[PDB]
Amino acid sequence: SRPWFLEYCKSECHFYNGTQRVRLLVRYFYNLEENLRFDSDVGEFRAVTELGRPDAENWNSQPEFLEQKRAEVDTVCRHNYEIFDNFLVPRRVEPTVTVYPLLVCSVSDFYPGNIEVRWFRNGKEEKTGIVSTGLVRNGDWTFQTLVMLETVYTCQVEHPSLTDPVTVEWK
Amino acid sequence: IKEEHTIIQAEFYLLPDKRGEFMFDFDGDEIFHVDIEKSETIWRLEEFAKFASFEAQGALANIAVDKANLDVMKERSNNTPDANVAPEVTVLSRSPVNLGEPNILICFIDKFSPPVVNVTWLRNGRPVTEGVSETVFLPRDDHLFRKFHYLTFLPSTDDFYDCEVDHWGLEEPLRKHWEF
Amino acid sequence: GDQVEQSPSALSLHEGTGSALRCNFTTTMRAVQWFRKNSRGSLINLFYLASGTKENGRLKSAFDSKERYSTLHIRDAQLEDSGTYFCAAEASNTNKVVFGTGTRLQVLPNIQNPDPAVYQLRDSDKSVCLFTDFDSQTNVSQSKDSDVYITDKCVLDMRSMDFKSNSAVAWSNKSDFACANAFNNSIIPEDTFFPS
Amino acid sequence: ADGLAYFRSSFKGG
Amino acid sequence: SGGKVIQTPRYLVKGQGQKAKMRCIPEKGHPVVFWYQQNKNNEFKFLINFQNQEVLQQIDMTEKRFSAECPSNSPCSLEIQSSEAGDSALYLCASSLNNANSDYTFGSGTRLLVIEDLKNVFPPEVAVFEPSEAEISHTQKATLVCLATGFYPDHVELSWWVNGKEVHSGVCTDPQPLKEQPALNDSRYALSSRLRVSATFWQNPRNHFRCQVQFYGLSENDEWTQDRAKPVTQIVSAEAWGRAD
Ligand SMILES: *[C@@H]1O[C@H](CO)[C@@H](O)[C@H](O)[C@H]1NC(C)=O
Ligand SMILES: *[C@@H]1O[C@H](CO)[C@@H](O)[C@H](O)[C@H]1NC(C)=O
Repeated sequence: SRPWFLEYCKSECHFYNGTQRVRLLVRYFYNLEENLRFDSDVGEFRAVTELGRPDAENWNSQPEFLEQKRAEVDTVCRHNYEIFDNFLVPRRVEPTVTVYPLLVCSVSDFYPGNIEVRWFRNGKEEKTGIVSTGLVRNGDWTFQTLVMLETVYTCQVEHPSLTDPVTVEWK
Repeated sequence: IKEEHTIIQAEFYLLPDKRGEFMFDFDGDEIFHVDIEKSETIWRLEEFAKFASFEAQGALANIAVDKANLDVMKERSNNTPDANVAPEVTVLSRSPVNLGEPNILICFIDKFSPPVVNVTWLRNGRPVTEGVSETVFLPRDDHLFRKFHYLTFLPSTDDFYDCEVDHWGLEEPLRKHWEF
Repeated sequence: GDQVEQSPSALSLHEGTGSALRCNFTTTMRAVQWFRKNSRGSLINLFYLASGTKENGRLKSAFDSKERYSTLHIRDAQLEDSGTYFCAAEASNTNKVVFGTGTRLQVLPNIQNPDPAVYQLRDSDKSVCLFTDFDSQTNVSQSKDSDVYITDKCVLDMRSMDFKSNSAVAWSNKSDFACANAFNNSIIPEDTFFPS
Repeated sequence: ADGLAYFRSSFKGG
Repeated sequence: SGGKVIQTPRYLVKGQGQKAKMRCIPEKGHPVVFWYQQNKNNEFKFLINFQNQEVLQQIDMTEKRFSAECPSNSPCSLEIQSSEAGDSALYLCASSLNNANSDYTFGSGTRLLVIEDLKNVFPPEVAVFEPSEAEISHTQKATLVCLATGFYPDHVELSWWVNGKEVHSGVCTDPQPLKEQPALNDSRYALSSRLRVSATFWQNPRNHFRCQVQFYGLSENDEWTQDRAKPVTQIVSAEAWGRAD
């Protein structure tokens, strides 16, 4: 077949409850295999596969290097969060809810993905016979989803961009 | 009232394709990427550029090191076994489809590796070149990659579209269908 | 113009006192480094800080990534602490190390027993004049007429005997030159001992 | 125009 | 070696248009090398950096005016093709271990001076002055004074040697050598130094004192068509023996 060679590296900044609790997870890949890790919660490099052992031993012998990396939880991660808290984090896009014939609830064009959709027939939440497509990421910072009810009639949509819940109803 | 988020810096260099890629991800979406050849930062939404800056040659420099590292890993690994994870392809519309009302088709290629595919849009079985958009290779939770292809179109009951994706892990080019 | 704000510019410390240096950053730095350049000496590496504080003998260094500063503290100032101090750090949003503007530190010795005196020394037949044993409050001023030379003051340390002394040297070829009128250009201690 | 920070790639070797 | 960076030469004087090559030995095991040019205002000018033999970055000036290489198992080098007055500065070499780090360790640095005329170069006159007898009676201590005069440029390093051993305790050398003639340029320099030891030690005639001055001037390859001796790099000394009462 066709031989290929990949050197892949992801540096993950994890934010639990804003900049209160933050961990850095740097992951080195070779083709299909994760071989090296730097977990800020561990503070040293750790080999995932034998292939990554040399890098791990090499870098862990460098204190001033490790010292810098552990600090990247502040110098890189929280640094960036401060910036992104101005436009990305608070970004809100109001959903567009549509109903058409099984009854479909089409919730489209919204951000963030935090969304709740319920079906009310005669004012009670039909907590059965619900077929959902799940959350769908359009890849352009917009989401969409189809929540369906299998009965032979109004759906409600709650979202962080809505001061008051959005309701639609069918005849 | 708990703000819980993730920021990823994803970068790679690929052989034998001899291309590298550099980008930032926020909670599953691309923030930007850097055109390594052209040396310029490309913000996923144009509106982002009003808030942030990224020094482009920073990304160039990294890829150079990543290039070099690739050689080291190659000589290091006794046997590099070719293996592929085949993509899973999905076609759907960005918005609910209304006749005569302009829209976008999304070709969502997911869960694959290596980061190299051939993707082709098909109006009525014939390739389309106008109104097509593409996204760099996006990161996941795992070792696999993710990609988006977009097509702008006017809905009508006469036209039917297809997205055809070829990847080194597929026996037969995967073709995913969509019509009114 | 594209350097780090380092204060103070200059600093004079009495032997055994202390003070602090401070670098102010215009952005998040990835880590900070501190250097001292001696007298005709090389650049001496003092600290590497990525966070928190580090203390090395009579030196303590601090780095606050968020508050965008770093400080170097000198305590119990000694003679050898004299020199020029630099900070150097690279921004987290670039690839480039940038340096501080620098701090020139002069440490004045404690003269317990001042004995201001001027001696004349013969060639091992030229002759030179030596102002010595004065206290650090005395300033040595340059000789005027172009035929006499006077050097700035200097501190020597006989480590074996725990004794330090200030001293300045003057010399000339002109026949009107005597040690009595050598250091007339300067305001010398009133009780300066003049032999011969 | 606030400048985002990034992780710098380190050469692998010995 | 290490942990130390060896830059040679300590000083260097070249005529306008001549080549100025300077060398640097990075710390043992250190792949990262930087060249900085520091001016009179303590500003650090980036020139070029290497990772081993490969150049990661350099400026337009180093590309056009300088030539540098860091050969395997060989001293790193930076060479100016045609020196001009503007190239007079301190050139610093700093080595690192990890390209993604700070923790530079700087070398001693090479002081380069570029001048129009090399006929202005003079070696230093060295003279040692014996301790005053007044000081011995008054203080029970003995101060020797060394004077180096009439050298140019101000590129010298003074040392005191007692009985064949270099000493540092009780020594004081001027911070900056003074111009022998402040008015006029290309003026020759003067430098003083003192060595104080106890009176009883000076009065032992078996003790040998030597003032040694290293001058950094021309090299053997440089041409010299003047009557006076060729002002090359050389050691100039003056000494004195211990003296009883
Ligand atoms: C999360 O942090 C915020 C402040 O940043 C605080 O008000 C809140 O109580 C925290 N939540 C938890 C579960 O600790
Ligand atoms: C894409 O097509 C070219 C030829 O058109 C082929 O050589 C290459 O292998 C294809 N890529 C994949 C991933 O199959």
